[PDB]
Amino acid sequence: DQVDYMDVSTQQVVSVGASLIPFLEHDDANRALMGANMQRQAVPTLRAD
Amino acid sequence: KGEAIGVIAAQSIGEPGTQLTMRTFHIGGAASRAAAESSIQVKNKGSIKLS
Repeated sequence: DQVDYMDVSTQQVVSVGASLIPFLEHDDANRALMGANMQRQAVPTLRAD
Repeated sequence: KGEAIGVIAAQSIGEPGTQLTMRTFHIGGAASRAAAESSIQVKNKGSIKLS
């Protein structure tokens, strides 16, 4: 009975690039940051997959 | 004769500090702490001397 509010989603804490990583909770935070940074430097290829 | 030992010693002292400073994120930011002991526990037979 003490509770007033509640969160809406489990992903309302991370950003978009960090929320695009699967199995984030099993990764070290530094590795999560490194993956998020490297994920946005990927050049598009001939055929998307 | 002719060995510049001063530069060698300066590099030898300086290198580990920079290296270990740059190698600190491997543990992931964990704390380095050992619980402070509250007693003395000898391990071998012998006499005890106080100074």
